[PDB]
Amino acid sequence: VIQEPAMSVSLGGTVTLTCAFTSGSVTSSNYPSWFQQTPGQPPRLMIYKTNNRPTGVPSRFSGAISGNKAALTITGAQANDEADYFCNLYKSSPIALIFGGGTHLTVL
Amino acid sequence: SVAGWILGNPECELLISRESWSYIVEKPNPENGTCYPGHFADYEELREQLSSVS
Amino acid sequence: SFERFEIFPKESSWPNHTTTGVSASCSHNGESSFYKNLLWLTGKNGLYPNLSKSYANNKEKEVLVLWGVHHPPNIGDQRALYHKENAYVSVVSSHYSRKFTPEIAKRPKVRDQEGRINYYWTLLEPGDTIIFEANGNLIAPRYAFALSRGFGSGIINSNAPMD
Amino acid sequence: LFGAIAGFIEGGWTGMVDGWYGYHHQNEQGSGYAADQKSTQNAINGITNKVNSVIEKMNTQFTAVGKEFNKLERRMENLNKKVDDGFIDIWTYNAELLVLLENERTLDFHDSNVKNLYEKVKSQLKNNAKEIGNGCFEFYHKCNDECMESVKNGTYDYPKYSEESKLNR
Amino acid sequence: LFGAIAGFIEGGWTGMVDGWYGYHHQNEQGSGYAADQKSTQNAINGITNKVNSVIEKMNTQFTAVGKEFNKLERRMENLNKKVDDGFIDIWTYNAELLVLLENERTLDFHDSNVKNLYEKVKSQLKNNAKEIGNGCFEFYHKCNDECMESVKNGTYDYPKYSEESKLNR
Amino acid sequence: LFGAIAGFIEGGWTGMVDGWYGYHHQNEQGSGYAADQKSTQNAINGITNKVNSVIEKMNTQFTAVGKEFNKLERRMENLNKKVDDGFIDIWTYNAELLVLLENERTLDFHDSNVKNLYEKVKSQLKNNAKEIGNGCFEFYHKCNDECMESVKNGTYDYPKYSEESKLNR
Amino acid sequence: EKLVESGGGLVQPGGSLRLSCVGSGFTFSSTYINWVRQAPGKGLEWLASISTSGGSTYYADSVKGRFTISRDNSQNTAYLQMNSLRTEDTARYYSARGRAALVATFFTDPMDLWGPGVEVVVSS
Amino acid sequence: KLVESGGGLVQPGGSLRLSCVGSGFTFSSTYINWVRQAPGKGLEWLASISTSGGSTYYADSVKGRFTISRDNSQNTAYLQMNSLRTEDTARYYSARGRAALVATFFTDPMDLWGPGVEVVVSS
Amino acid sequence: EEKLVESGGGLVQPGGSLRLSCVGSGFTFSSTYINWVRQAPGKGLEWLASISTSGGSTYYADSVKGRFTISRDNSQNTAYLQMNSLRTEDTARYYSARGRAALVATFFTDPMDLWGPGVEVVVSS
Repeated sequence: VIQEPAMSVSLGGTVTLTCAFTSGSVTSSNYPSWFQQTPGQPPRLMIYKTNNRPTGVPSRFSGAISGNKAALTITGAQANDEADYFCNLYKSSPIALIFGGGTHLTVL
Repeated sequence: SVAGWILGNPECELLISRESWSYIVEKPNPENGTCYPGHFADYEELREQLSSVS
Repeated sequence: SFERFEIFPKESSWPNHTTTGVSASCSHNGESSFYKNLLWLTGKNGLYPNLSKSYANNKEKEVLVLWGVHHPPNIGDQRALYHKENAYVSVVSSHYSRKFTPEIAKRPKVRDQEGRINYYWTLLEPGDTIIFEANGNLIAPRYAFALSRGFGSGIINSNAPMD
Repeated sequence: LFGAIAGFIEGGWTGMVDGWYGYHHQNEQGSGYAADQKSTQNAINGITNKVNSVIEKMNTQFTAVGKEFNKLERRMENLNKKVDDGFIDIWTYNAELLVLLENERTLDFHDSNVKNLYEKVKSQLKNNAKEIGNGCFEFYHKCNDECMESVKNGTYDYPKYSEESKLNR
Repeated sequence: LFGAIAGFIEGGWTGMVDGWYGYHHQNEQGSGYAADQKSTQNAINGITNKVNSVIEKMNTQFTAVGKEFNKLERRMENLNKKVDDGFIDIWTYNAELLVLLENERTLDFHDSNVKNLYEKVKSQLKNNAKEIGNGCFEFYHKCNDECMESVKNGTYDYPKYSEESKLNR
Repeated sequence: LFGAIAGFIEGGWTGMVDGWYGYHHQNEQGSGYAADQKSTQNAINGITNKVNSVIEKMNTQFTAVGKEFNKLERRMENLNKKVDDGFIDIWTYNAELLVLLENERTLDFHDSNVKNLYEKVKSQLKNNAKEIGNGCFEFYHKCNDECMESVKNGTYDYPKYSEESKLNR
Repeated sequence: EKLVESGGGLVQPGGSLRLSCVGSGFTFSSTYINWVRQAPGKGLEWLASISTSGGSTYYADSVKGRFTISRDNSQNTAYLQMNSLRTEDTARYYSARGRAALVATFFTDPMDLWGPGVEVVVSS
Repeated sequence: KLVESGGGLVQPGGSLRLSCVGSGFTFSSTYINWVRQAPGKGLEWLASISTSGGSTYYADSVKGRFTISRDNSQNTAYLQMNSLRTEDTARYYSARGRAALVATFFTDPMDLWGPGVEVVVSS
Repeated sequence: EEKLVESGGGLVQPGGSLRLSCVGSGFTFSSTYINWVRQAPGKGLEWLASISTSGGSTYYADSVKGRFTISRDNSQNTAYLQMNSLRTEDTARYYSARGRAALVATFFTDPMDLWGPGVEVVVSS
């Protein structure tokens, strides 16, 4: 599972993070879940099942499948959105849950 | 009230005598009951037994 | 709501009766005492005057009034306590009327006592009165309780911790 | 009742760890287990509604069951005992029978869901696939991951693969 | 439960206003909506019987619920309140759950009726008709109003049109 | 509900006196009736469990229903009558509705069993037997008693009679 | 709702260590329990999971054969038994509950409730 | 029974509103139909309304000019007549549909009829 | 204490008639099939007739078809076997057997678990 190492967005802008497999396609059957972590606080669940927002999550966090790759979109990024974002993918052939590398978002 | 009707209250005699009834219609907090103050022994039993008469 | 109030003040009321009735059965610490809500009346100066004491309910709530009638074991105790040998207790109200006559009988010793005291209670509606008339064998009320019933409940018989 | 859970699909799949019902596919690109999210979610919603209907339908007011009577009041002791025993008997019988019957109903619901899924996939693949029993369907045409996802979604293109299937039939 | 009302027949027919279940046909002589009298009448009889069983099975005797007790008799009032509240709770729970389960069973009954009618028409037209999905059959032969009426009634003549269907298939 | 007992099978058999469900075969060696022991035994076990669930779930404690009240205790007698009448009404309604609903469910269960037996036999003999409609299959090959017993048991050998059926199909 | 992790500390290479995870505020016998570690400077790594009754246990290939996951529903605690520890196991170990529905619990339940974590150091 | 009212003499091009009131039966469990009969001609079905009033049907002759409504609280069904012509002079009846307890359909037989209301369109 | 008792047998002339009664106690008689079996003095058993629980279904062997009629009286807990046109070959001991009936189903093939002591019928001049 490959994520972009780091990307940056401006205040009030829109950024789209990406999660993808090394040798396959990301579908809704992989149940992508996104997590936000500020070192060294515990990870916080952001988006699960590609479109579900837990209570307390700001409405600006949205997800979708953008092809063979999972995508998390932040519309109107604020200063508190500067953190590390991880993607959990579910693989069924070995029955495992795989975390992504992690992407550092820099709000400018 | 049932007490006033069954005791024969002077100010509650306009009621037409009836031979039988199925139930009793009564007002909440009736005005004319026992004109002379006192205690009515076994009142609720009397109201229960007088509810329906053949 | 609950309110323990003195229906008959001990000092003010009972000027012709002794209010120091005390029994060894109701023992606090090592000394002999009595109920905290009842008053034992014994004749003063060798005679027991007739008493007629009344209370009016102005608390806008029901008042629980408790009292008792003393039954000496032998005629000697009754004569030595109330002076008469045929005493009478009368308690009257707009919805409660009862007359008590002392019963002189010998009963098995319970708590080192042969005579018994029968305890009675009544509920006074707002704007009601109660009259106590007796010439002996009266355990007069001292503190009454003003209460308002709230729904229905019960008594749990248990020894569990309370938290 | 519908002959699917223990009928022509003999056993369950311990490898599908993400849904009540689903698919097992095998092609050149690989094999794996996947679950039909729509059917599983509908079943979950239905069962949640059933359980909440059974649970939250019981609204009880404040009351005390205990009552005290003296030795000179035995008809009231026995009347209270009769009331309590009758209520306990009614509630026990109703609860037992209710759970017993809705267990059947839930199992039949799952059986119907599996059977309907099987019928849907049969309808999509009219004669481009051969039935082998065991809930499985062998393809007369090469089938890739895109086509498997089309069958799972419900957008299988029958006219696209009709000629190859007819040749291989 | 049978995959017909919300299964392969997605929507109902607003223009078929003479029954619950029925047919829609289209030939050269014209098109129209008709209802199956037998299935609709049986469904009506069954649902009427069910409603009457629910309603008229409640036989109640003459009784008065109200009861008055004085201040010195509260164990009496509390027992009466317990009896009344328990009866109310039992009846509320039973009525609500009965209505829910009976609604489910009625919907399943209608689904089964539609599915059985479709299966009957399928069994009549063995291979003289093509299934398009949506519950609809395309004939391999010319089907005039008499033939449509025979299909509706249950007196379809397979051997009469077998040769023409084979030629056109 | 499944269209088997009164659907494509119009009536039952009086000559099959050994079970609830079964087969009737006709070949050169003769004809006769038989019963499917597996399905009949499963149905018997299920119905016995249902009847015992209805019966044994009612556990009653020792009680006396009669009470005596003097003429000055009338509210008492009215409360006792209310309790008894309410319990009788609840039990009558529950018993009647319960019997009606299980009477529906048992017949539905038998329908499902017969339809599942038909579907199992249908799956085994694929294009090796045509469907004559009312519950029978016409073999395209010579079927001896051993082959019939294989069909009933569940171990039919389609490849063995595939070619002979193809030549006659 | 709270998950608190215990255990951990300095362990010699090749030793053993048991990590606890006590949950409060929710029914512990109605959700999956997951173990995730984060190395000092690297990303998260899923390690193991356990079913509600403990019947089903899943492990990653990195720690298969060395780690054993257990559960004690009566005591509201879940355990991670670490064996044959190497210096590459030095990480902060979190415990994550799966958002489970009332009627069904699955291995793919989202990890919504986490814990503060415990630091495990494997060094000589 | 059913009783209709609200007719009389109306100039051509005028407006009229008929009203039928049902008693002795539940008015919300049956269909309501309106027919008219010319002095020397036969019956002519005009409009029908469902039990809840959601479904409404008309004949081609009066479609676009007549509107049929319901008021179940007042146990009354209405027939509003717009752009009346001389050809609309007839006796207007109200007919209820025999409905089953479990199902009501547009093809329910018309078993109950009102006395009728005479409508005259003339100058 | 389940048991069956047979009665009504004896010595009859050829061409005569005889009626046998099978009374059962200890079990519900209206819930089991009732069968009749005879055994000749020195030969094997021979199934004769059977009757359903309600008496609606009746079965007979080929040898006694048309001459033997089996009835049932559930109120009196008895089952009957009327034999007519008796012959010398009918000299045998007649048993009554009931079928082991399940709570939910009764069938003609229910095993004959409870038998009676039997009665003796002799046909001679």
